Amino acid sequence: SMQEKIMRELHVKPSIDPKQEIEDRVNFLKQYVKKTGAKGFVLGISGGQDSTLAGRLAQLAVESIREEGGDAQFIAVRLPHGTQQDEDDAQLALKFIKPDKSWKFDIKSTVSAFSDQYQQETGDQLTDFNKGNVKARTRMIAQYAIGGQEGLLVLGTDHAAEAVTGFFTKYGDGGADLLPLTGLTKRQGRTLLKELGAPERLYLKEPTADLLDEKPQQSDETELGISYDEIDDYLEGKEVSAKVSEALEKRYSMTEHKRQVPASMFDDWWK
Amino acid sequence: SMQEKIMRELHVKPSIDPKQEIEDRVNFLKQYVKKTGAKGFVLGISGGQDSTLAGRLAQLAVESIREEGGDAQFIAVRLPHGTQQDEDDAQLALKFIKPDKSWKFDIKSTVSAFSDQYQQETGDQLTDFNKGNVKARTRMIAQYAIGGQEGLLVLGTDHAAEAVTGFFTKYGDGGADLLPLTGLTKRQGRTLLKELGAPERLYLKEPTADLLDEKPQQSDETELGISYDEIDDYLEGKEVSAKVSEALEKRYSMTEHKRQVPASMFDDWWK
Ligand SMILES: [Mg+2]
Ligand SMILES: [Mg+2]
Ligand SMILES: [Mg+2]
Ligand SMILES: [Mg+2]
Repeated sequence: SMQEKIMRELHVKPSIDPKQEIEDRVNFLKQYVKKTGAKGFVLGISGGQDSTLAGRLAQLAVESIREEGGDAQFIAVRLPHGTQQDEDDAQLALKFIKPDKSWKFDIKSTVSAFSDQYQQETGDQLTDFNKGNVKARTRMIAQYAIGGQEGLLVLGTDHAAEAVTGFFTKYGDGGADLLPLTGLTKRQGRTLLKELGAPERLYLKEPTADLLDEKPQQSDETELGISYDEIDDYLEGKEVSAKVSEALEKRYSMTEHKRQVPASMFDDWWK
Repeated sequence: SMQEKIMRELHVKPSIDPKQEIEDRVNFLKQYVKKTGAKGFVLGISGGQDSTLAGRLAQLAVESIREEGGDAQFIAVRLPHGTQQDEDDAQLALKFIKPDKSWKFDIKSTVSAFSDQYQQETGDQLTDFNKGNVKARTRMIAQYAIGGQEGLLVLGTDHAAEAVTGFFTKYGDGGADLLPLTGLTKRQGRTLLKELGAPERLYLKEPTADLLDEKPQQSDETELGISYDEIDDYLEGKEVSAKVSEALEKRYSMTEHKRQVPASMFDDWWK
């Protein structure tokens, strides 16, 4: 079935061993950064589940590399656009993660300069939806600047429940070097974060991209019209309604371009 | 050989028919539009060879879609960082391409905001090289904002002679939706421009990324330490000197990450 194909493409297991998934994903981070010769990792810490989880895995990987006599560091970076409404949850995430370094880059001045230029050149106001993707891409630029300056790889937080819906900005938070959370459903991520000892406030925090000025902290599920638990059931191979399977198989086909390198006439996936 | 392998991977011919190449690449643009229900394209026009060629192909594609009773448009966009030294060549390119719409977005104020913020937050000035990658990624954001506002796809200008060296910014000019130039060597791109009747200045000038404030209009070959004739000979299957194969095969391996989606533990290419 199409559910099985998608499950397999996205690397989703029906059941997991949380402790061994943590070990395997820490080990992937160590293997990849050692293979490449990079000095460690950078990651934007939003206060949300996925970056809290990826951040803690990164910090565990660099601690293990130093325990072996290697040189590795993790830079966590706060990337508010001006005042972030849930700053307290991001600060809670930093207290849990205990990153080597805690940096901050406020993207508001960059985003405002871009938006103001846009209206100057075109005569058109940049709309809230397009400005939200500007913010996500400006966060990518900030993380790659830190990484370029410091010799680090940029972590991404994509996982199967965001992959299957294409619920990320293309070349924004989709732009990253390596992905420790690939294959995890939303609830499986949550299980890892709880096993790592995070408080409920972090592992049960409502998912949000928080990109819009007109509707700050808008829930992902409001935008999707589908819950993460339904997504997660689909991806783990449980039975879902026809409405759920139909809507997710259409969104998956519609967003394949975000899960492939740019299309050329030699590619067969878009045909 | 690894030469033959890289030729296959990058889709390169030793031998092409220029009229057929143009037909195929225009037909790809039209097919991708028809399949996806897309409304046209946006592309940064630099005054260099590659964006000249991709831009004229895009304009031929949208003219053919409209001749067939469809709806499509092409927005060409100038993306100077303040005063661009070869603005005249970009204007010559626009005059040849004859785009439906020619827009402009000066990226300087955005890049200066970002760079001033970086130094305020970190106490470090961005290297000229890191700031040049900020410029390339800001150009990606500009094209995606125009595309997002207007309902268009973003063209990229990657081709085999840039792909083999990884000579593009990751999620900068590498970040695009579809690629009309895939598989072309540099001299093959020149041959297609000659068939389309381009002004010779645009294919005789030196290739340049022109990203650096301190070394403006730096030639690609100065940065690479290898010429386009050498790259093209390699890619076209011609017997080359061992020094060229050594240099290119090392760059190709080192930059594989730029030609794959972000790495996960379920990928083996990187190990
Ligand atoms: Mg997320
Ligand atoms: Mg979030
Ligand atoms: Mg080029
Ligand atoms: Mg150029």
